[PDB]
Amino acid sequence: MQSVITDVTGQLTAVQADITTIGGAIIVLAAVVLGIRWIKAQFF
Amino acid sequence: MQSVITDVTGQLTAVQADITTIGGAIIVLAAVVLGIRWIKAQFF
Amino acid sequence: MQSVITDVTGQLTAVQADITTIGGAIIVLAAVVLGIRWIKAQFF
Amino acid sequence: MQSVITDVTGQLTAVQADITTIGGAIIVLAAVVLGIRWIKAQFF
Amino acid sequence: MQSVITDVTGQLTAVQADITTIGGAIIVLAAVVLGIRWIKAQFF
Amino acid sequence: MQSVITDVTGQLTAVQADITTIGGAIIVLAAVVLGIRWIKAQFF
Amino acid sequence: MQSVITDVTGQLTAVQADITTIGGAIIVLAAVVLGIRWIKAQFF
Amino acid sequence: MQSVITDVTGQLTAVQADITTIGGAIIVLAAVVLGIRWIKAQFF
Amino acid sequence: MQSVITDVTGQLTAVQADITTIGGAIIVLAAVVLGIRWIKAQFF
Amino acid sequence: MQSVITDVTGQLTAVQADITTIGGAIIVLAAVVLGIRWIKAQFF
Amino acid sequence: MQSVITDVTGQLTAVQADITTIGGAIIVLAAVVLGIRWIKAQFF
Amino acid sequence: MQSVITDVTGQLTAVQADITTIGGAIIVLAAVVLGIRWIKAQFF
Amino acid sequence: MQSVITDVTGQLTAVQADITTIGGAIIVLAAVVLGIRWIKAQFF
Amino acid sequence: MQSVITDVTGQLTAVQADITTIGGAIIVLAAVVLGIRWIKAQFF
Amino acid sequence: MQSVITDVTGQLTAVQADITTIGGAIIVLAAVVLGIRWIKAQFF
Amino acid sequence: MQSVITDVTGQLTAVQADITTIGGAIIVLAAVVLGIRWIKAQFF
Amino acid sequence: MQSVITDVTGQLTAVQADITTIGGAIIVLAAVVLGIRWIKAQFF
Amino acid sequence: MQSVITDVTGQLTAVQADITTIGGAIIVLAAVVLGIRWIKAQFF
Amino acid sequence: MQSVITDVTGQLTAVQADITTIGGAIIVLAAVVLGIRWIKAQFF
Amino acid sequence: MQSVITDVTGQLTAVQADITTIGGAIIVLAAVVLGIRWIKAQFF
Amino acid sequence: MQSVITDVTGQLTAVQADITTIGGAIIVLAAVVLGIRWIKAQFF
Amino acid sequence: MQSVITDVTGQLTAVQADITTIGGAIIVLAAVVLGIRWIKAQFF
Amino acid sequence: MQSVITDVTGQLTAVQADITTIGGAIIVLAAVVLGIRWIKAQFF
Amino acid sequence: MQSVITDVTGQLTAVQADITTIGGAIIVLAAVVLGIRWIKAQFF
Amino acid sequence: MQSVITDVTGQLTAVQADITTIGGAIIVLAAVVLGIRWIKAQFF
Amino acid sequence: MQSVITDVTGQLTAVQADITTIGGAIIVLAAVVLGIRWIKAQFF
Amino acid sequence: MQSVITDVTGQLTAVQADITTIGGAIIVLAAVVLGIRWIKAQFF
Amino acid sequence: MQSVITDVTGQLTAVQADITTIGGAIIVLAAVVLGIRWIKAQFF
Amino acid sequence: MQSVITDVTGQLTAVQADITTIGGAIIVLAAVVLGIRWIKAQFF
Amino acid sequence: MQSVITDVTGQLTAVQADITTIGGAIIVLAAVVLGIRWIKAQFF
Amino acid sequence: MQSVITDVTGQLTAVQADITTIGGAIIVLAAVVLGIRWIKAQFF
Amino acid sequence: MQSVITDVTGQLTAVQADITTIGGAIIVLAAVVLGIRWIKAQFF
Amino acid sequence: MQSVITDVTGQLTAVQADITTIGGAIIVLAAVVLGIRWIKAQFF
Amino acid sequence: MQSVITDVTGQLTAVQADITTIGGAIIVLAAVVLGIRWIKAQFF
Amino acid sequence: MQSVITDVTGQLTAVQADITTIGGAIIVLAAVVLGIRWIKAQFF
Repeated sequence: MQSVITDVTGQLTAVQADITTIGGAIIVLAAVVLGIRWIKAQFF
Repeated sequence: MQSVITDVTGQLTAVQADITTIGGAIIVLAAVVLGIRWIKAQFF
Repeated sequence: MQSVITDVTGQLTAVQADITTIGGAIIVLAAVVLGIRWIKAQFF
Repeated sequence: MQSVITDVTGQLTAVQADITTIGGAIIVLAAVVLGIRWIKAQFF
Repeated sequence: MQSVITDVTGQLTAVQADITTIGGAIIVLAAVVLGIRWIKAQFF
Repeated sequence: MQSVITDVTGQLTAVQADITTIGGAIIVLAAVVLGIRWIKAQFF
Repeated sequence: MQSVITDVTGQLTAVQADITTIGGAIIVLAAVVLGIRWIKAQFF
Repeated sequence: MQSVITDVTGQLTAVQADITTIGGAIIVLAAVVLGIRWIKAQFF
Repeated sequence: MQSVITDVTGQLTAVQADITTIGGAIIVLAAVVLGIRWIKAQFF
Repeated sequence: MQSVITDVTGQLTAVQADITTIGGAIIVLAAVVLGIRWIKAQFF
Repeated sequence: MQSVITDVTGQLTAVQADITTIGGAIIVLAAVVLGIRWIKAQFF
Repeated sequence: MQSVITDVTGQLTAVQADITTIGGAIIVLAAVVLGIRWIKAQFF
Repeated sequence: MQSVITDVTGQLTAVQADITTIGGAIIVLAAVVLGIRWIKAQFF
Repeated sequence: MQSVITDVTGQLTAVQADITTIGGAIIVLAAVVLGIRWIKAQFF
Repeated sequence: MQSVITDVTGQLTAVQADITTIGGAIIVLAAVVLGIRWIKAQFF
Repeated sequence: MQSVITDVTGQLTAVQADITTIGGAIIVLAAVVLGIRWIKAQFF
Repeated sequence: MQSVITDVTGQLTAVQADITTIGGAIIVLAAVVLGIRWIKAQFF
Repeated sequence: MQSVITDVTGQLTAVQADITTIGGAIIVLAAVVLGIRWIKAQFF
Repeated sequence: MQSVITDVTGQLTAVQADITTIGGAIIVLAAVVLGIRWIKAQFF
Repeated sequence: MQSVITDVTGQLTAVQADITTIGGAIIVLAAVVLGIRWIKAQFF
Repeated sequence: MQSVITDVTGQLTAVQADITTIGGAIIVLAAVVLGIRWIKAQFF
Repeated sequence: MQSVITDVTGQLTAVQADITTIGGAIIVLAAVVLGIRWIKAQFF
Repeated sequence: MQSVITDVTGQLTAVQADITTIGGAIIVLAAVVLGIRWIKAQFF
Repeated sequence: MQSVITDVTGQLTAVQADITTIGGAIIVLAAVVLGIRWIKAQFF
Repeated sequence: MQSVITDVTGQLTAVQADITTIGGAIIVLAAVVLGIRWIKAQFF
Repeated sequence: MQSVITDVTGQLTAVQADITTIGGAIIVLAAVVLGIRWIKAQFF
Repeated sequence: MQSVITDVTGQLTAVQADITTIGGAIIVLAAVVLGIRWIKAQFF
Repeated sequence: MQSVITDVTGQLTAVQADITTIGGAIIVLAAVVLGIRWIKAQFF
Repeated sequence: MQSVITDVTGQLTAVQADITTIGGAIIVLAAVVLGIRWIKAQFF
Repeated sequence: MQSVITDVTGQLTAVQADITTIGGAIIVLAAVVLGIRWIKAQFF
Repeated sequence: MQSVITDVTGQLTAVQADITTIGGAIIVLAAVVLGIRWIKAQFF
Repeated sequence: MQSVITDVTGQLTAVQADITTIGGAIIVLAAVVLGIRWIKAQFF
Repeated sequence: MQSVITDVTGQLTAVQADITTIGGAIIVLAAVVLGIRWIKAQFF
Repeated sequence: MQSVITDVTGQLTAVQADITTIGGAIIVLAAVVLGIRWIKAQFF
Repeated sequence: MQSVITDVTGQLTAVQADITTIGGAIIVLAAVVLGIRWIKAQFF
């Protein structure tokens, strides 16, 4: 029934935010991996 | 009888929408898994 | 008698249409299960 | 659920500091590789 | 965790001293390359 | 006599409706067994 | 008689709700199996 | 009866918590697999 | 039951320590790969 | 279990010594590459 | 194992001699480049 | 007589409770078969 | 009679414990299949 | 009966040791795959 | 049974030697790749 | 089995000779690059 | 196989001649750069 | 008479032991089917 | 009678050995599937 | 009977040789994939 | 049967030649990449 | 089959000519870089 | 294909003219650096 | 009479051999289904 | 009777050949799937 | 019967050609991926 | 059938042209990267 | 399809202009590096 | 896109002015090095 | 009588052909299910 | 009767075409999955 | 019936366009990943 | 359906802008890496 | 989403300032390398 | 972050003083080279 659909959706969206919130958090690390590494280069 | 057929159909279609509505919801997550991950790459 | 045969047939065919009409309806769901799922893949 | 997201975040940030703290430490070496090497040049 | 960071640091600093200690040692050679060479000049 | 026949019929038909009315009711359960189960799959 | 039919129905519907109510409950587990598992992936 | 439904539910929810509680526990390992591995990279 | 959850957890945490203890051990090698290699550079 | 951890460690350390012992050996070559090359310079 | 280390060493040293033996050979050329060139100067 | 009917009923109902009481008891096993088995999966 | 019910129950519960006790025992194997396998990965 | 449970357990544990004993044995290979491979790298 | 374990082990160890014996053989090539290549450098 | 090991070795050694035989051949070119180039210098 | 070695050699030598043949050709230019330049000097 | 009952019982119990004794015997095979099969998996 | 039980057992055990003897035989193949396959990897 | 076991074995071993004989054959290809590829590298 | 083995071999060898024949062909390109590139160098 | 080999070769050679034809073309530029640059020198 | 070669050539030549046209232009400057400088000399 | 028993037995055994003789014959097919299928795997 | 057995066998063997003859045919495809695919790799 | 075998074969071979014909077609793309890519390199 | 093969081919070729047409387009960029860069050099 | 090719081209060309437009811009700097530097020389 | 080009240019020009502005500044020093030095000459 | 036997046979054989004729027809579908599916794989 | 056979066939073939017609349609998607994906690669 | 085939096709084609339309969209990102990255290079 | 396509596109484009917006931001750093570095050169 | 873009930018700019601030700092050293060195010249 | 910049600066300045302090020290030597040399002149 519709029950299944609108309700499988209510979650499918709700979980997105979770996924994306976790991705951002990880990226700040990439951003910092380039912090620690652009610097080494500058010397050599 | 026809009773069985047209009526087994009335549902078979009605349930599709449910299935598909749930699929879309999940895909937005895939779309976001590529949000969190294309970004990491950019650093390295 | 023939009564039995031609008349058991009149139904055997009439019920087919019902069976098949119900099968089509279900397949549109399979078709949609591949809608929701080919998409996830594309990300990863 | 949100459980997943805010909690995957609580770590994603917490780990950044670790990454960056390790990068700084390494850079002080680059800074010193230029200590030992600018000096050789001065002679020749 | 912090475990990673403060501990990746404990080394990053500890290794600096090594790098720099090795650089000084090499420079004393540059200093001596200018010993052997300023002298030749003086003749000509 | 005919008494027996037309009258055994008056029931044979009358009872059909009962049988079929009970079958439909049960099928809505099958329809729901596929509600609860197509969903689990989607996760894994 | 009709007795049989309308009354076999009164149950056939009443039991549906039970079946479906049990299915939903189980699905929330699938939904959580994808909670615990999408997360592992993110690391590797 | 309703007996079946509300009672199949009382469990379906109760078991979720179990599933999810087990998932979290496992993820902390993923989180640590990225502890042990981001570090190796930093050297090379 | 809860039995499953709190008990699947008692392990999920207990195994983390194992994973992480093994990661640290490996990293000390990375740390040493940079020992053997920063040195070669210094010559050339 | 702990079995995994303390025992994955017993090796992680044991292998370090191997790695480092091999690095030293190679460096003595760098040290000699600067033997053969500082000399050529002196002429020109 | 130790196997790796003491054995990676047995070579690291053995190859040094090769490197250095080749360097000496080349230097005798530098020594001779200064043979052919100090002489030209003397005229002018 | 009515004797037969109301009295065949007094039992037909009384025995239901027995049947159903036995069914519940068995289901708690199914519920536990999913306890022991969802867990294995989680590893692999 | 009730005899049947309360007594079919006395077993239905008694057997649960058996089922579940056997499930736990098996899971400790899954837990160990992940012991032997997370380790291989770490190398490659 | 309990017979089933305590006795299905007596094995479930007894077999664990077997599984784990086999896992350790395999891991020593992973440990050696990293023996043969870290070495190649060192050259290039 | 123990049969499985001690016997899965008898092989797990026996195969290690094979793996490692093959790794050594390959490394002698790395060792030689550095033979052919350190030499080219010396010219330029 | 041993089959794997002694036989993976029979090749690992056999291929070395090939690698090294190819390296020597290339080096004679380096040796000649210094033939063509030390000469130009002599003029200027 | 030997195939690789003796055949990588057949080229390594064949290409030498090419390299050296090209070097000689260039040197005749150095020889001429000293033709055009020793002459200017003679005037001043 | 009671003759029938207590005596039909004296057997009903006596035969149980037989049934159960035969079941255990068979299960040891299941236990061994998992011996021969968990092992194959480990390879692949 | 007991006849049934002790005698259904005499076989249930006797057949185990057969099952297990066949499992071992098959596993030696798994063991060899990992012979032929770990090797390919080593190249690439 | 034993018939089953010793005879399921007579094959389980006989088939091993087949499996392994096929694996060796394939590996000689890996060995050659490293023939064609180590060579390209040498140029660049 | 042996059928499988000797016949899986008849191919495993037959395909080697193909692989290797293709590798040689590619290498002649590497050999030529060093033709076009050693030359540029000579100018600068 | 041979199909693969002789045919992978038919290309491997055919592509060489392309590679080499492109290299020559580029070298004429090196040859000209030494045209434009030997000249500047002559002045100073 | 030939496509690659004759077409990589069509450019390799076309670009030469560019390189050489730029070299000539620069040389006229060298020619003029000797204009401005031979003159100063004449005084002193 | 005994007539019935010993004579119903004379057959019960005589027919076993038939059953078992037919089972063996079929199994050789299973054995061959694993012939045709282990092979496909090896490719992929 | 024996009739059943020796005659159920006459087929059980006769059908094997069919099964196996069909398996070989399919494998030649696997063998070719590795024809078309090892080749792609070689490029990249 | 033989019917099954020789006829399952008539196809197993017939389909090979199809598989292989499709593989060749794809490889010409790999061959071209190396067309477009070896070229970029040449510049840098 | 042949259907599969000749038709999988009709595409395999048709797609090549696409791949190659895209490669050429990209190379013109490499060709231009050497436009912008050979020029900088000329100054210094 | 062609779709891919002509359209991957429409960009490959369009991006060239971008690359080249950026190169010119940079070269004007080289041209100016020779502005600031030819001048210093003139003094000394 | 054009975006890249016109915008990489907007900078390439903007940076020129910087380069040249810095060159002029330095030259005034050359101009002054000839101030301090033409004067010494005049005495001697 | 024999009447029964030879005549029950005349059919038992006659019907076989029917069964088998229907089986072949179905298999051509399996053969085609592998047509449509081996193809998808080739892409991914 | 034959009725069954030739008529079960008339369908078995008729349905093939359907199966295969559906397979082709799906494959064009695989063909396009490789359209969208070979392209991404080209960039990176 | 044909019903199945022509109708499974009507979709198989209709879905292609969807797949391909999604692929193009993604590629424009690859095209832009090379926008952001060719640029960084130009500096260094 | 079209649903999938036009909607997978609506994102594929929307995400481009994101990718490109992030690339520009990074390039301004390259542009600045050449700020800090062209300057050092000017001294030496 | 835009989320990704404007936010990847907010950093890309923020990090520039860091890069450039570090470059200036280094240049003041170049400026001083010309302090210590123009002076030596003045003597000789 | 700013962290990087202000902190890369804190050093860039701190190191200047070092560079300059070393330059002064060297210049006092130039100053003395003119001490020892103006004197010789005075005689001749």
